[PDB]
Amino acid sequence: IKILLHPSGVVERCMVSVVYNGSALNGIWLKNVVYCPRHVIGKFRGDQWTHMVSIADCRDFIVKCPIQGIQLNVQSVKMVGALLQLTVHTNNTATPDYKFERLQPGSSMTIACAYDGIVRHVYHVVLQLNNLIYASFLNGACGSVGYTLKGKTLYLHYMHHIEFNNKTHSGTDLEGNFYGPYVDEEVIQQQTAFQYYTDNVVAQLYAHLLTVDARPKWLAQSQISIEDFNSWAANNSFANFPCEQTNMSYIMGLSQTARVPVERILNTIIQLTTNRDGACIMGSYDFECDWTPEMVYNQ
Amino acid sequence: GIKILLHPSGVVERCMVSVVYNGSALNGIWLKNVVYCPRHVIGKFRGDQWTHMVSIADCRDFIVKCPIQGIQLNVQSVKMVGALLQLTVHTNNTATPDYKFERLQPGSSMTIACAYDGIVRHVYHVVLQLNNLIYASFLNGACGSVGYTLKGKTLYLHYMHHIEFNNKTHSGTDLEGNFYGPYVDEEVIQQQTAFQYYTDNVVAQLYAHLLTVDARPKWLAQSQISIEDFNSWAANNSFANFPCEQTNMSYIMGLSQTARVPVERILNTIIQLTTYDFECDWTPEMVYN
Ligand SMILES: *C(=N)[C@H](C[C@@H]1CCNC1=O)NC(=O)[C@@H]1[C@@H]2[C@H](CN1C(=O)[C@@H](NS(C)(=O)=O)C(C)(C)C)C2(C)C
Ligand SMILES: *C(=N)[C@H](C[C@@H]1CCNC1=O)NC(=O)[C@@H]1[C@@H]2[C@H](CN1C(=O)[C@@H](NS(C)(=O)=O)C(C)(C)C)C2(C)C
Repeated sequence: IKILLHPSGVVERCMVSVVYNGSALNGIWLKNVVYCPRHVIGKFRGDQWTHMVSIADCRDFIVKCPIQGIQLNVQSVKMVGALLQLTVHTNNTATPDYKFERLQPGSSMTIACAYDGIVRHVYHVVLQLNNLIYASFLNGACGSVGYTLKGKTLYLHYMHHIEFNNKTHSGTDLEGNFYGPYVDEEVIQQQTAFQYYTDNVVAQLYAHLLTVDARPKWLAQSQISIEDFNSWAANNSFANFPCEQTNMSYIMGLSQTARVPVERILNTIIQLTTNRDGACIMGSYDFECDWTPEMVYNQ
Repeated sequence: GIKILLHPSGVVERCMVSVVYNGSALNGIWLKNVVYCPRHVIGKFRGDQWTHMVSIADCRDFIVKCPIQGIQLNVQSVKMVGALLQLTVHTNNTATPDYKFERLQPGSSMTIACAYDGIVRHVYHVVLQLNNLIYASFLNGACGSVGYTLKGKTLYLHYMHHIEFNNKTHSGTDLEGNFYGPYVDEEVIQQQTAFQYYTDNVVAQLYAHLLTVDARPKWLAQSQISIEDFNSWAANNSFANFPCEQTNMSYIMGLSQTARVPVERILNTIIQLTTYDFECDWTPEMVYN
């Protein structure tokens, strides 16, 4: 039915603010380490970072965890990828069992968008095939993390770095490596041509059949084979179906509930490109990659 | 010296099993009570045919043997996960190590344990290319071979082999059942992602050359080029933006010091050299350590 976000409680208790000679962004504080974007110390390019971090004064890092009221102190500074690993005196007692998991495109995460070390908004996002997320950030939002939760463990996937004029956003995983070829420099950077995550677009139409209307007038009458669709997809900015073989279990499940084979869904996608004419599907006027098959099937 | 390093196959060898089904012979790996093998052992199917055709496959037809342990296994249930079959068998594998199913990012290296009839016959090294293919070596009956790495006591499975394409590229899934790239286990010609050089690895191999063979060869560029200037050239010349992996800069900057050649000269050498070639088989982590 709905777009589900993971509860932001564990992340709020670990957020901190990091300020360095005027530049201010967010960090996350797990055990005795604070992870924050490296450009808090300056807007350097290429291979300048190794030297500038090595001469960075640990005393110029003013770090405070506001929801815990305590102000931290940086003992050592280490660059790990495009992130800084500020080792601090105190161990965070709120640190959960966590894991640094890299996202593959087409997966979802909750964004805990923070300012001055406090979470202000949480929203849903899916890593696109251009390795960008379509999010919402203002100045000082860098260091905001994307995360998911399985049982007790906090699965951190993302830390925010860059906004690209088209309201796309880019960052690293928590290991410090970017998604895609983007880097933390204030320049125009070439972008991958947008391509739909077909598995998720299929999940959008199925979610519509399951909660809004089981027989919409735009639902195609005829089927198209997966193979015929994949031939059309290569010329129409749709990824090869299925993008992920594991999504087929969920997609076959949704077809059984909706009593609509995925061949009708794929053919509806082809027809919609020529005649959606403003149809609102699952509450959007777009093709949305926010609905993953797993979230639609499980809920 | 500096060599291409591979991981010992012994841990993989003791879990390899043969899987035969109605005259089709593949390999599989036996972890705990589950044998993981490619699903096309039951037949050549396309699209969404797989789910139904798997559900009608009688497990008595899955003849599974462990040749090194002398065991024959009896499959009890069959589950398709992604493009892989999960055959639950009665016996637990006493040789199951601590293992993890880790997905591989392009540019990384792994060791292939090339197997036939459930026996590892060859071991060799590959690097996942940016087109999401490995350039390996497989014959009929090698599907089920695994690519892996080791850290300590843990076996990190990354790859199970499925397909060979006309231009001697090979594609498969991870151990969770999802393919690398847009390729699928169907006997048709499939479009391939255009090739792109993993620049971090091309830089690692050139440094490896300056560290063992000829320090300062004559085809080294005399002048530096900017990282930023290289990346503008790279976008038009089939090289990935540098750095491919930000964590590789630690290794690469360390290589640049002992080689006493800045990375800006390596990059400008890469540009001048452009006249499977200039390979991406050396990762900076391997050369540096
Ligand atoms: C970190 N807090 C910000 C987040 C930005 C601010 C506006 N919306 C966001 O999401 N990141 C930056 O300020 C980042 C920093 C400097 C320039 N930069 C950008 O994202 C810029 N975009 S770009 C790469 O196209 O020039 C811009 C114009 C400030 C949004 C560096 C890359 C170091
Ligand atoms: C599994 N054991 C094989 C490995 C192959 C055999 C030759 N070298 C290899 O790496 N895989 C297959 O036989 C695989 C199976 C059938 C067709 N197929 C292929 O790899 C074929 N290539 S393709 C997709 O381009 O037609 C070929 C011609 C046999 C090499 C299916 C995809 C189900």
